[PDB]
Amino acid sequence: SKVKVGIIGGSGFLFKKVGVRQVTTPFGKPSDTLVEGFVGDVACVVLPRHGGHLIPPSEVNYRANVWALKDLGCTHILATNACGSLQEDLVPGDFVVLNQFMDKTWGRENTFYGSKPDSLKGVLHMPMAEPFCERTRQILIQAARNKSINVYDKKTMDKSACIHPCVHAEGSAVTINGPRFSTRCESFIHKAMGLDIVNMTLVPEVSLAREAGLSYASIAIVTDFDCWKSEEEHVCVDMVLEQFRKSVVHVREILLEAVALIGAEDWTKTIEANKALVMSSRLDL
Amino acid sequence: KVKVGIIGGSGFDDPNLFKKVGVRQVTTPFGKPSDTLVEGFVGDVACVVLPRHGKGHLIPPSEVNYRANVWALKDLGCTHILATNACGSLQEDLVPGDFVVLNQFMDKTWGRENTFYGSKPDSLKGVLHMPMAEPFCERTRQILIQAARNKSINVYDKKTMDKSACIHPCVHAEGSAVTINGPRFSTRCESFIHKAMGLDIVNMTLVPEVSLAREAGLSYASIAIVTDFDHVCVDMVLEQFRKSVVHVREILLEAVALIGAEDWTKTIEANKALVMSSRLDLLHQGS
Amino acid sequence: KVKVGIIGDDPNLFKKVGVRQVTTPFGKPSDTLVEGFVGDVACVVLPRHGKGHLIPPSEVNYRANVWALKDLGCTHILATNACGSLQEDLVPGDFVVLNQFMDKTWGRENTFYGSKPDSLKGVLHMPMAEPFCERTRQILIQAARNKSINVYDKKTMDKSACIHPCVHAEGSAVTINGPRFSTRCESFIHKAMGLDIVNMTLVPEVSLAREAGLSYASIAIVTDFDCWKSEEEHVCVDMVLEQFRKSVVHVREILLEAVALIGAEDWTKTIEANKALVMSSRLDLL
Ligand SMILES: Nc1ncnc2[nH]cnc12
Ligand SMILES: Nc1ncnc2[nH]cnc12
Repeated sequence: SKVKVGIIGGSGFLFKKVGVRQVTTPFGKPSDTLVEGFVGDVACVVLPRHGGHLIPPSEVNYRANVWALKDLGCTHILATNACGSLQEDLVPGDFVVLNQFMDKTWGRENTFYGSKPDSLKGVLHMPMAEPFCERTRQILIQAARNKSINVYDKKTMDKSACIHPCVHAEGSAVTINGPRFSTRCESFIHKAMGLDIVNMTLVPEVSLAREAGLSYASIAIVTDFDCWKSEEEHVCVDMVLEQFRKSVVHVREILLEAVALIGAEDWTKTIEANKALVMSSRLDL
Repeated sequence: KVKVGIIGGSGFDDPNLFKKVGVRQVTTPFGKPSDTLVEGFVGDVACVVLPRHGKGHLIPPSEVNYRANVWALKDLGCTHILATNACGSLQEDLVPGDFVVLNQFMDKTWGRENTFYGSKPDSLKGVLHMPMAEPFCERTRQILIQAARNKSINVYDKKTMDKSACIHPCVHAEGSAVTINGPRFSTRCESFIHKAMGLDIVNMTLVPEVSLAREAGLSYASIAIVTDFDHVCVDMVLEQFRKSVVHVREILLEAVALIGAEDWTKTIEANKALVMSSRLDLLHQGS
Repeated sequence: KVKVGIIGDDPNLFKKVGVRQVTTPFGKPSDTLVEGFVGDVACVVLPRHGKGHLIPPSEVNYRANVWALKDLGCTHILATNACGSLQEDLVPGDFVVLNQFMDKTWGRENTFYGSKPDSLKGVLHMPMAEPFCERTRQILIQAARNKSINVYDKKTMDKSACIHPCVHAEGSAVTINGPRFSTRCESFIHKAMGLDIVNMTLVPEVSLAREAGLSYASIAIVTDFDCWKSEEEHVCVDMVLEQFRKSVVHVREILLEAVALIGAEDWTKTIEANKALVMSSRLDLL
C-alpha cells in the first residue's frame, strides 16, 4: 500500500536530499547515483537519465535505471522527454501527456527476461496496447490544471481552445534511435502515419517499467517542430536546449504537484494488478 | 529421397507427431539448436521435429537460434521445412481459429543473426543476396493448402472467392505477416499502422527462419494459427487454440504424406541453384 | 583548395599516383585507396566492398571509410550506389542524384561519437533535414548536362518529357540492411510511402560524412525495378550486375566532370559552415 515515486529527468534535468545511493543491478550500473528524499510526506527518488549528459539515448542503461528504482521501492515512475512536434497544434513550449507510441529503436536492452545468463529466467510477453498507467496519466493532467497551466483535450474541446502554452491530454510518439535527427522524408512519413511527436528516450523505458510492475507516465516537452516546416524551424541541439530551459520551470511544478496528487490516493489494487499482469504474462508459466 | 523437417512453434513445444525412432543432440557451426532433434517416420517418409522455443518454452523469439535450427536440419538431410507460427489478426476476415498459409511478409525484426554468409571468419565465405519477392517454396505452400482440404478444413482464397466463402474456421490460401521483435506485444498505435499498411497478421518468429531456409537450399512453408492476444474469454481462447493445434497437427501429418508421394529432384536442384546464383562474389568473378 | 574522395579511374582522365593503406580510430577501411589527380584537383578513390567484393553492406566499415578520407584531407565525397526503382519513371540505366532518404538499417556503427571506448568521447546530434550538400548535388547534375546526359526534373517537367537514360534531379531512397532483397509486400509498402528507390549502402555513409565536416553527394545507379512489377523483372544479383556493367561508364564520366567542376569554384564559406555545423551539434560541449 506504500507509495514511492521515482522521477526520471531528461534534458533540462527537486527536494532536499535524505540519502545519495550508489547502487548496482544485475543489469549493470544506472546512469548516475539515485537521490532519495521526500516531497511533502511522499517518498521520492530522482534519477537523471543521461547522468553531465555524456551518455547518448541509444547507450542509456534503461534496464538498470528502472530496476534500480524498483529495488529502492518505487511504485510509480514519472518521466520527462524532450521531443519535436509533427503536428500544427503542438508548438514549442507545449507539453504532451503521451498515451501511445511507435518504436523505431534498435540495439537497446528492452526486456528483463530471457534465456541468456544476463537476464531473468522466463519468457515474458506483456500486453502494450495502452502502454501507460492511465491513472498516473490523469494525475499529470490534473496537476497541470492545479498549477493554472492550460490543458487542451482534443476529444472534448474545440480547436479554438488550444491556447498556448498548453498541456496536450493525449498524443503518440515515434521513438527513433538517435543520435541524428530525422530527415524531412522521415518526418513526412511519421506525420503521414498520424504520429504527434518524435523523441529518442521513451522506449524501452516505458516497456521496462510495466515489466517491473510499476505505474509509468511520461510528460513530453515540445522544443521544436522537427523538420517538416520551414528551414528556420528545423531542429538543432541549440534549439532543443533553448526551449528545454524555458519549459523546465513549468514541468517541475507539474511533477511536484503530481507527486502530491499520487500520495493523496490509495493504490493498493492498482499495484496488485501491476504485479499480477507480469505474472500472468509469463509464457513459460 | 525426401526428408521433412518440422519446426514447431507455440502449441508444439513437445509435439509427439510420430513414434520416436531416435534423437539427435547436435550442435552446428552457428551454435546450438533450440533442443534435441527427434527422428521418425510418417508412413515411409523420414521426418525430424524440433521445438522452436525448446521443450519448456524457455527461449523467447528474439533469442531463438534460427541459424542453428535451420542448419541442424540441413545437416540431417532434410529437403523441406514445415513450420508453425501463432499469430494475432490485423484484419476483419482473419478471426481466431483461422489458419494462414503465408505467402508474404514485412520485416520489422532486428538484432537477430539472419544470414549464414559474410566477411567475418565464423561466417560462410562469400556474399549472398537472395531474391525474396515470393519468399516461400510455392510448391510446398500448395501442399499445406491441399492437406487442409484433405482434412475437411475450409479453404478461403480471396482472389477467386467472394467474401461469403470466408466460412470460419478456414485456411486463408494467401496472406502477409508483419514480423515484430517482441517480446512485448504491439501498441494500438503500432497495430493501427500495420493494419493501414495492409498486413494480415502479426507474429514474432517467421523471420529470419524463412530467409535462412532459402539460404540453406531448403523448401520452406509456414502454417500460421490465428489466436487472440486479447466478460471472461481467456478460457474460450485457450480451448480454441487447443482445437487449432489439433487441426494443424492433422495438416502437418497429411502434408508429410503428400510431399512423400511426389518427386522433388528438380525442385531440390532449383533450390540449390538459386543459392549459387545469389553469390555476389562468385558472379563478379564470372565476368 | 579542395580534394575529392570517390566512394564506390580510367587512364586518360584519372592520373593514378599511387595506392595507399591507412588506419583509422575505427578500424581498417574496406580496401587500399587510389590517390591521383583530375587535372589539378587531388582525388582519392575507395571501393566500398573491398577486394573480391567480399564485404556485404551491413558489414562495411563506413566509419573507417569516411574518416580515412577525412584524414587524407578530402573536402568532398562523391558516392555511387546501385539501387532498385520503386517508380515507373525511374528505369534501369537511369541515375538519381538523391536529396532525401528513409533509414531502415540497424546494427551498423552510424556515429563517430558516444560513451563507449570504441568511439570518440562526446555526443553529436546532427541535423539531417536535408542530409546532402546541395551545392555538390547541383554539380553532379550540371556534370551530367556537360556530358550530354538528359536531366529529368519532375517538379519542372512532365512524364511525357522523360528521356532515358536520364539523371533524375531529385529523389528519396529507402536504405534496407540487407543482405537479402525485399519481398513484394515490402516493395509495395515502400512504394506506397512515396519512396523512389531502394538500396543498401547510402546509410550511414551520408550521415558520417556530415559528422566529419565533409560535403557529400550521391548519384545512384538504377539497375532494376525491385520486385513490384512482373516476374521477369524481379531483382536478382545477375540482373543488378548486368545493368551495372552497362551504366558504369556513364557514371564514371559524370564523376570525373564533377571533380573538375568542384575544383573550379571556391568552397571556403561552405567548408567553414560544414565544420561549424559539427561543433554546434556537440551536446557534451554545450
Ligand atoms: N525533432 C526531434 N527528434 C528527436 N528528438 C528530439 N528531441 C527534441 N526534438 C527532437
Ligand atoms: N532492388 C534493390 N534493393 C536493394 N539494393 C539494391 N541494389 C540494387 N538493386 C537493389
